[PDB]
Amino acid sequence: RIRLGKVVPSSIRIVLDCAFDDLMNDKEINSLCQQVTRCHSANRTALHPVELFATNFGGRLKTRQDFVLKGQQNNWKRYNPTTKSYLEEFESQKEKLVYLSADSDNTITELDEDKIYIIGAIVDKNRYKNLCQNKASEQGIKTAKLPIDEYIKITDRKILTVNQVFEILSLWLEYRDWEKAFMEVIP
Ligand SMILES: Nc1ncnc2c1ncn2[C@@H]1O[C@H](CSCC[C@H](N)C(=O)O)[C@@H](O)[C@H]1O
Repeated sequence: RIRLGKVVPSSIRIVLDCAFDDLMNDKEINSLCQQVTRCHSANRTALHPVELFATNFGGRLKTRQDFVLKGQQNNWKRYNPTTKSYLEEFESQKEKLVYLSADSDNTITELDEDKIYIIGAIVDKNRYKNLCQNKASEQGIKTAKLPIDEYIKITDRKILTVNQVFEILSLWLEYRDWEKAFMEVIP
């Protein structure tokens, strides 16, 4: 892949909600930890890097990260891990939260520079359907699914990994085209 033109940072914040640590087995934590690393990698070489957050960060995920990266995570730029929930962290900007979920009635068509998009930091193979839709609804924040299913058909394999969703959002900032973004992340 070659990226075209000068890097211009984006104002979009992207949150990896890491509040589902207790729902995962150790292999799922390790898989997720590596998915977190890919998000940063995708962000680091993005044409429009976002401010990346990791909320409710701690527990086994944190331990696994330090064990694999041996401190490297501290040197990461546009990276903000915090023990705070995204609700605490963005108390003032609550109306700007959008929780991405495959279970949403809404569909995301365009990313707004003023908005804060949340990705549920969980590997569950979609075993916990509605987990994220339910959490967000009950908090009173908006949800939206990705406008795939003009792209993927049969059937409910429309549920992507954490880094795939991030990689797709990032490329959308680059290409402003959904299908292209899908084509490079999901070939
Ligand atoms: N098609 C899609 N549209 C929007 N967000 C999606 C998506 N597929 C995955 N995601 C995001 O990636 C995360 C990991 S997939 C985990 C699915 C989990 N059962 C849930 O209830 O959300 C999800 O929390 C969701 O934020």
